[PDB]
Amino acid sequence: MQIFVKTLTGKTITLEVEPSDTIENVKAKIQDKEGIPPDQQRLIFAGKQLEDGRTLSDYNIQKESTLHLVLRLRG
Amino acid sequence: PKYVEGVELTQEGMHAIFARMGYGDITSGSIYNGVPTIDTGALNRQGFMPVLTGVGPHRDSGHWIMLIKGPGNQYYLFDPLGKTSGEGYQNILAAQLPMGSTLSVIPNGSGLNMGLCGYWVASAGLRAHQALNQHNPPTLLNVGQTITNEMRNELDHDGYRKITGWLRAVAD
Ligand SMILES: *NC[C@@H](*)CC(=O)OC
Repeated sequence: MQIFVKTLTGKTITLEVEPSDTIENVKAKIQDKEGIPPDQQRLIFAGKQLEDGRTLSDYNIQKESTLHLVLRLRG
Repeated sequence: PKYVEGVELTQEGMHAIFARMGYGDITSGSIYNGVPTIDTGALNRQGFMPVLTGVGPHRDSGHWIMLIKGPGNQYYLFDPLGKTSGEGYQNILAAQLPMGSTLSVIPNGSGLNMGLCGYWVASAGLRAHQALNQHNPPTLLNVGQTITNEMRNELDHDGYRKITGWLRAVAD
């Protein structure tokens, strides 16, 4: 299924995922498309931070749900 | 912690501090792994964009700068490290802008960043947006010189501790 990931830089990107995918899987999928290591990603859905071990279905992420991505980066 | 680490604003914290100062939802940019991400639409609407640069898979800590929309086709880059440092990213960012536009590096002096790029971007950054967009704009030399002056007046009389006190506060 298709979900959206939106960043604080305004990029929206689509991903193809299973509801049984862990959050860590999703991060690996972001590493592959965007080159960002899972190390650098905090993920968030309905103001909840998402734990690496839980699945997308653990949070009721439907088809066409929008996650938010924040990167652990500073200047 | 989400917003500030030591004295360095995070991606999350730069959003936060702008929202607190009353700018609504501000979109930022990045250059990550040599690759920019600039939302030209948002730069337009907002009039400016803080951009985090020199980060990547092996660098958590880079440099904040400010993209500024002037009137007409004109854009500006403010690097708190100064003009020379700002020239480094001038070409790659000018190539991200809408067709026919220009990018100029605000000519402020070096030796005043002091580790505080993110704070400078959020204060002086905005005061330069204002200046270049006002009724009778000063020249681009005046703007750069003025900013240099503001940075050093603000550091005077124990200014460093005051600014870092404020970044600490903002972390809570
Ligand atoms: N991230 C802190 C910004 C200041 C800086 O770029 O140090 C060289």
